[PDB]
Amino acid sequence: ALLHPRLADCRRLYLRNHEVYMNIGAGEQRVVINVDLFVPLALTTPVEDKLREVVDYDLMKQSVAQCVARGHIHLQETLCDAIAASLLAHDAVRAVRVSTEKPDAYPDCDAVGVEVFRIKD
Amino acid sequence: ALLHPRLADCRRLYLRNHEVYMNIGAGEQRVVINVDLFVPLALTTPVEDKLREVVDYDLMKQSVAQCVARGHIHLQETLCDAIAASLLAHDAVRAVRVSTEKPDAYPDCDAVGVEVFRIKD
Amino acid sequence: ALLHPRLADCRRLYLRNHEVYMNIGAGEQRVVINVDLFVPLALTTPVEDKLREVVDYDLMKQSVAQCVARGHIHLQETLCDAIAASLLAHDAVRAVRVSTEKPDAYPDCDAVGVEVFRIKD
Amino acid sequence: ALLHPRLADCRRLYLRNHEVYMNIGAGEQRVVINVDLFVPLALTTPVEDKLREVVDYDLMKQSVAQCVARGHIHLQETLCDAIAASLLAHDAVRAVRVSTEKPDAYPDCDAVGVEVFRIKD
Ligand SMILES: Nc1nc2[nH]cnc2c(=O)[nH]1
Ligand SMILES: Nc1nc2[nH]cnc2c(=O)[nH]1
Ligand SMILES: Nc1nc2[nH]cnc2c(=O)[nH]1
Ligand SMILES: Nc1nc2[nH]cnc2c(=O)[nH]1
Repeated sequence: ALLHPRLADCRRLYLRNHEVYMNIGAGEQRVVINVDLFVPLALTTPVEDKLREVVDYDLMKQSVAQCVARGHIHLQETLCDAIAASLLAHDAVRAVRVSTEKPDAYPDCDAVGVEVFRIKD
Repeated sequence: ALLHPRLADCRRLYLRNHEVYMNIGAGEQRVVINVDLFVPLALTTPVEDKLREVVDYDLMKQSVAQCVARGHIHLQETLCDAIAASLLAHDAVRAVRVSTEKPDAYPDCDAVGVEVFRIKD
Repeated sequence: ALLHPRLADCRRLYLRNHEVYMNIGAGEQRVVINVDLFVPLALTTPVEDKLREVVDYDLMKQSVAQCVARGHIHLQETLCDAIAASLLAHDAVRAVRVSTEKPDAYPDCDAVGVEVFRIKD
Repeated sequence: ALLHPRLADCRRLYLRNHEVYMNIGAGEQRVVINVDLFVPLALTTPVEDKLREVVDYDLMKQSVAQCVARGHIHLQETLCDAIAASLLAHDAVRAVRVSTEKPDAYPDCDAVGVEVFRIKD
């Protein structure tokens, strides 16, 4: 992904397998979320080892929490697209990849999920 | 994959590690199947959180079941290619990736498998 | 990988985590090998579900066995390169990816390994 | 990655899940590090099975140890960028991918991390 020409000047921040329990469905279900945020090196290269010099990666879990807390989600696309739109709404974000999946959708499958990858023009 | 130019306007629906037991071989054997379906955002962006607004991802498991139920499969290519052809036969599908594998083909390997990735022109 | 332009008309045959025990080192050690073979669809699309219609994927494990059986291997590159050269030496092979790794090289790492990816011109 | 045009003439050396314990934070924490080093085939193709013919892959763990041993690291970017700069500082290295992650950053996530991928011009 960091080989893509629009992303070659970026670092990747990533959140792996963030689980939440929520009401979702077209009791609560487990949903597993993965996020990749692409932020420019020129905006996120610390030279004083200070948090203010980078994009705080706590924004990924915060954005998922905000989206899940809105309630009333039926489709995985609704949640996935909302997390991606939230995370794109930041000046220092160039691109985002978000997947959601339901490990318990089917007894004979590990998961079924939805993924988007959005890059700013 | 969603960086590929023909897929940049798509979301990815995915089915991870769908296991089936079937007669296959050039008793039943376990076969593990993975599917990625690429569907255009323009056709699958819900604005009312309704299932009719998207491509129902149950189509992946349904298509595998239909193919496995035909019986008389000897080669992994026969099954893999049939699942891919079935899933391409939908107006809102742009591309599909399908892999099949046999975890028990060899005692000293985790799996041997076959994968195809087909994109509509 | 099947999005690469030279590989778009290929299927991928794969062998996941083939373990062998052998003398290797610059008692026996465990080495884990992964192989991807890219073969043209035009040469490997069965229409009669017969093995003669495809490239038999047993060739991957056979080639690893032949290379390991030669003995006297010190470097991972020597083994990896030999497996790749063996598997390229077939008319219906367009490309091969081979990795070798040593899970026990270091107590505080899962593995250290070497990978090559060779495509015929 | 070995399909990328600048890397097509390279092999990949890789270190998977190197764990360290260190003080890091914007007691010690566990940090998991992954490294991919791209080195030209023309510089690393052994024909006599001798270590002097290749880039010794012990350099990856050595460089991580040197960086961790400097102490006083607050941000993951500081560590990740330092490992990448160290490993690029070798004539036979064409590119490097380095990720760091903290498995224990959040109770409901497997990890949060940072990755860079640097290629020499
Ligand atoms: N695409 C899609 N299909 C479904 N089928 C059942 N639930 C869903 C969902 O959330 N999204
Ligand atoms: N390519 C291929 N080789 C095999 N060798 C044994 N079974 C098979 C199969 O299903 N496909
Ligand atoms: N590149 C490389 N470095 C090593 N250092 C120790 N063993 C090896 C090996 O097999 N290959
Ligand atoms: N990007 C980034 N955000 C953080 N938030 C808390 N620690 C860190 C860190 O090391 N890097």
